[PDB]
Amino acid sequence: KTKEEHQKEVQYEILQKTIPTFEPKESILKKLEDIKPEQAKAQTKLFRIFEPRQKPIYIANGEKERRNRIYWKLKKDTLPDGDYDVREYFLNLYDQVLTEMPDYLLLKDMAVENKNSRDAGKVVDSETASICDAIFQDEETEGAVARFIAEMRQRVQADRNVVNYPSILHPIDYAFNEYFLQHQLVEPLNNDIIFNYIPERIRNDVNYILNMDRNLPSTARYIRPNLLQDRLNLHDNFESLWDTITTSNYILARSVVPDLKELVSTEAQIQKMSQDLQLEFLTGINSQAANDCFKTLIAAMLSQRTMSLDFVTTNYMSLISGMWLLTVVPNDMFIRESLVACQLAIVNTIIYVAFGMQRMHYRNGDPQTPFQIAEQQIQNFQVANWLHFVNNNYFRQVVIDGVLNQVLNDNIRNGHVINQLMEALMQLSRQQFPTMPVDYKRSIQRGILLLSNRLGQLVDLTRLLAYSYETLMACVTMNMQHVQTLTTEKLQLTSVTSLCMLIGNATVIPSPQTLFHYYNVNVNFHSNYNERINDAVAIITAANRLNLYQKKMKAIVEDFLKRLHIFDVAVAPDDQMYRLRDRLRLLPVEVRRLDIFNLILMAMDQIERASDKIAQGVIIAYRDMQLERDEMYGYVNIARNLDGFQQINLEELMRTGSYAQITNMLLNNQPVALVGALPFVTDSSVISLIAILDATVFAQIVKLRKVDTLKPILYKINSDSNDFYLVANYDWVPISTTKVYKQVPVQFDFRNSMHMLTSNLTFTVYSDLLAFVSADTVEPINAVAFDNMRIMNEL
Amino acid sequence: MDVLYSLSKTLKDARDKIVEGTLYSNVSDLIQQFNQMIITMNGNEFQTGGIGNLPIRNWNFNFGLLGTTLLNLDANYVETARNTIDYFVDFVDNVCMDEMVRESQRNGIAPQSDSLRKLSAIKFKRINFDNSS
Repeated sequence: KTKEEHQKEVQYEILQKTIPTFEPKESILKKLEDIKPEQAKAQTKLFRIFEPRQKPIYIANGEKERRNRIYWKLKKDTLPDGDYDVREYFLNLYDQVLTEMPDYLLLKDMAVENKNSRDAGKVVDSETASICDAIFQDEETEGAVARFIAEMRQRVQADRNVVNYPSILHPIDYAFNEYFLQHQLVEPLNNDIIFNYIPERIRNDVNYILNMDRNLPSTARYIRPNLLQDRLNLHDNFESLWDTITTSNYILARSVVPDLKELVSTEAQIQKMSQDLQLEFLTGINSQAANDCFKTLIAAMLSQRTMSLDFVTTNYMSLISGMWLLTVVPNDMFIRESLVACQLAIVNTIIYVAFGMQRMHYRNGDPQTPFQIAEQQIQNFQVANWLHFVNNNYFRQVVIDGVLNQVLNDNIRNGHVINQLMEALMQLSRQQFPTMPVDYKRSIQRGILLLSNRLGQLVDLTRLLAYSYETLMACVTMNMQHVQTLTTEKLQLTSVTSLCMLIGNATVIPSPQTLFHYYNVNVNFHSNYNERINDAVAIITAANRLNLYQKKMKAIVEDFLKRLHIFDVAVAPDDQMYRLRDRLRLLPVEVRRLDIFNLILMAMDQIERASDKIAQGVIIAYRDMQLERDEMYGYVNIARNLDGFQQINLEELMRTGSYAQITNMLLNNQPVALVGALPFVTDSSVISLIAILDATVFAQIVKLRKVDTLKPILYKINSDSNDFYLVANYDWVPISTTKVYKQVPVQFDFRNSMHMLTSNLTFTVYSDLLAFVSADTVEPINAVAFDNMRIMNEL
Repeated sequence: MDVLYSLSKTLKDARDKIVEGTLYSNVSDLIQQFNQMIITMNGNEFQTGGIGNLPIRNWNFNFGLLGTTLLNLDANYVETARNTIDYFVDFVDNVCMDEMVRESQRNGIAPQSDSLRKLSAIKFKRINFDNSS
């Protein structure tokens, strides 16, 4: 027996090590509750990638110009070597922008005074103020620009709740900030929005009195949750994840189900049951078990957790209770094996025996259940009609407010089928029971009468259970998809018996605060689910668009599952992880994330070119090429385009590992342009130029079969070069075989950088959205069900 | 009829818009529609013809969804799409001919061919796209 328990434990462990449910399934409640709405983020400073840097310039003859000028330079120049590394850097930048993307902006917070203003002007950022001061003071500024910086003014229209502030931003920075300003997530909030946010069924229920006792100012905002129904269909072919989801929802529902009050006296009921049963059974009957069964039934129905039935076939009292269980709870809520076991026990120990029929030889896997067979094999109207109702009693699927719901039959919602159940039980109690020993027959039929004589109490129990299920289901936001789960919740027929034999007369309904808490938890989980889907899809799509082929989407899927917070990611099976990746790869990207990605993808070329620690490639050209003359440096080997040279992609060369072509070209001195993000050595040495030191850096490629150590040489010959007398005092044309493919920085233009940013003057963003709803509950005694009659009417 | 029109419209857009080198943003919505069509039509069997000299034809659908993980379409993507498009176009052609060659004294507005009656089911409503014509 202990060996059998060990074997069952090891097999169940083999099964459970593939279900990502957390070890003690009580901590799931804490995890779900801790899931919170994403806090609205306010921008503290304008998003900037570039800043105006003052740099020296040189005359065409290579001499310093005594007049520095202002260019655009990256605020943080950290671009790496290699095209793949650059694209990875831009993926990381996209992720950072997504993380820090504001949900609303109030430019008045960022506004600062303009020192040189004649009209008490303000600018939108401290960086803007500093740049304006620098340009105002510098001597190369146009008089028009100076007078404009002095005269420029903001405009604060409180009557319209608007503010315009001048700003100075790079075009890319302005694109980012303008997108943030124009696409804020906040929306106006009113009592109408709060009222509609209250679930409709709760609003129409007469048991809850809801009032809007709070005043919402016009400048009140909120960020509405993203409650789009699940796009991954985790109920289709995701058995492990669906099992975990149903378990978590079951735990939450258990937390929110109310506790029964003033049950029948346990001692008195036990004494009467023992007297009636005359056991020449009563174990497990108590208030704890009754409450546990109530919560288990309601929560299992709410979460669609499959529940298995645990019982002893000898306990015909437990079978009697199970009759009511099957009458009131739809049959698809139980694992098929447990349902057929309970039904076969019931028929072959009560019903066929009472009617004198031969015990049924039920064949497992039969499309029909034992009750479906018995219904057409039994000629008694009461029993047959009860069996018919049980057989065709299932959940009915309805879409309410865009959410799929599993609805009950109106007969059990109002509790009328209990009357048919008691008709069947009374017939069985007065049945003859041919050939059965008389004392056992009497015990069975008195046990039947025990439940039959509770007709009113069981009607009250059924309609109370139905009402609490309806009210708690009005607070569910995701579709109530019904699936047969891997692991089932065990339900004790002894607990069902205790509930049936101890249910009293007091109506217990969810408190309005409990309903609002359940609804808030469901909404928070749903919105987190959708937002993490959006994050995962955005990252996967960005990686595929940037061609990060060495990117494992399993990491993204693991982060997705981890941030869902209810999954033990280490346990999810591998095929399901890859199915999840495949289904995420197919979803369209959310609009805000996609627009930000479009900004980054269109401006990443320019950002990389603006970088200072890397070049775009090196032309070798094996011939005397005159050094070009540039403002940024007297003489340089700057190539502004690779036209006329065969290109070898360094990234592809490195990936493929075959250096035959590049080796042949470097051996035979064939002009070629190596393309790729490379770091260069800046050399201000005329003698180094004469020594032809820029052509001695490619042999390592042939020697090592690697191109990550390639480091071209960029000559920078100026007046501040320590050898410029060689250029100045002799009649020669400086020349270098190699050229570096690099871009000159973008020059700072005040007119093209000065913008006007507009936003709202002020508003308050709320999050609870239900603290404004004051909800009271009618006195529980006179609380009516859906049919406008008291839920418990046996008082 | 609406579903058949949607199939034809989706195929025409696939042939027009799914071309080599096109930006994926130029096709993304059409690709979602096309994958919806493939999902809906997979696993169904159709039969057309048998009236007059119109040959009997049997149509089976088992196709993979078109990808959604490229920046610009390349030859691979176009080649993968073209075979599916050709089979679907032939299917639509034969369904249309089979429906055109039929008539009824009573309820002439109703679909007459087996393929179009099948398409009139509720499972096929997921492909409607846009009834512009």
